[PDB]
Amino acid sequence: AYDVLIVGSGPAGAAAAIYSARKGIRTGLMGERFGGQILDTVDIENYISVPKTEGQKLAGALKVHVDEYDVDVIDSQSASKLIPAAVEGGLHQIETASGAVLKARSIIVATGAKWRNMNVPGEDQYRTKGVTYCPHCDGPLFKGKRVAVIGGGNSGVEAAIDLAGIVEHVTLLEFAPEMKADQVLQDKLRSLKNVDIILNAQTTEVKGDGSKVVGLEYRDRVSGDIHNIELAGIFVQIGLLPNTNWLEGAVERNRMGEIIIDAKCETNVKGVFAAGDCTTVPYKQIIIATGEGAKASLSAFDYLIRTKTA
Ligand SMILES: Cc1cc2nc3c(=O)[nH]c(=O)nc-3n(C[C@H](O)[C@H](O)[C@H](O)COP(=O)(O)OP(=O)(O)OC[C@H]3O[C@@H](n4cnc5c(N)ncnc54)[C@H](O)[C@@H]3O)c2cc1C
Repeated sequence: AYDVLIVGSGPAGAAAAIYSARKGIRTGLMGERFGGQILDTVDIENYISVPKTEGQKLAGALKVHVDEYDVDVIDSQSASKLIPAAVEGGLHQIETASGAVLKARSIIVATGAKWRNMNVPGEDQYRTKGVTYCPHCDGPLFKGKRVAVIGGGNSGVEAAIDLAGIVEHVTLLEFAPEMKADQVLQDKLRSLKNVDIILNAQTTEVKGDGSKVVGLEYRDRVSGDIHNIELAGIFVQIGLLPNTNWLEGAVERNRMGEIIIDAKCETNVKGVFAAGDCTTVPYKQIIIATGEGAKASLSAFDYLIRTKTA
């Protein structure tokens, strides 16, 4: 029985583990792959105080930092169910897909999320070489270049507006006959001179020169006609899917599947906290996730000292 069991080992979970183990408590960190989303990216220029680093290096540094403390790091395990303590102060349980069950006085869920993919040939090949899922992260890299934003929800429309102020031209492709973003965002986007919006648009292929992106092919869903666009960057903003369906019925979630948390990262279940992209935190970034993990760790500690075991 851990004093705290952190589920997910991306930036948020790692931060939580460091904060928890620093208090000398029995700390477990169970995740599918240490490092989380940062493992698939290269250049990171917004991890505050570090002008430039990369995913591999950063995940490595996160592991070293976690290993400076007494943390039981469990890797390649997926939480499949949360069994809330039946009685106040009782142990919470995390079951795994592999068939194990772990017990803990407090839980910190930090399972992150998955950005939906275009699922087209060329997408994988060009990830980090023009295909990007983060406007906040890579916007600064496209000055003077043409780019596309895939997705017409708030995230995509905001991203297109954001990029339009930095890049040469932006083309937003919306799968549906209409964008779902708030009207104010739609009006703002449509008012920009260096932006063109394509509705009923389904991307079909990412084209590159063997090294980086050079274009995008898509299909018009109404006519079925195929079209091409020249560009250097493709920002995929279809949607974010929090890794939280396994918690269905155990902890409240908002309409987007994000775990509902208050400022202290507390869920509706006492002793169960959550941090990072899997929560209702409004923005999804490494530095934001790390700060949240620290908060959740501190709240879990406060919970432990305020509640009597069993
Ligand atoms: C390609 C890419 C590039 C990015 N570049 C930047 C950047 O430059 N700067 C920036 O600030 N942000 C960037 N981000 C976003 C940033 O990586 C995330 O906001 C950050 O990693 C979120 O941290 P997290 O811990 O909340 O979750 P995540 O990193 O997602 O990690 C959650 C971890 O939990 C695991 N997990 C999931 N389900 C379970 C389960 N049931 N049981 C156990 N473990 C589970 C996940 O597989 C993962 O390893 C990028 C994201 C992507 C996808």
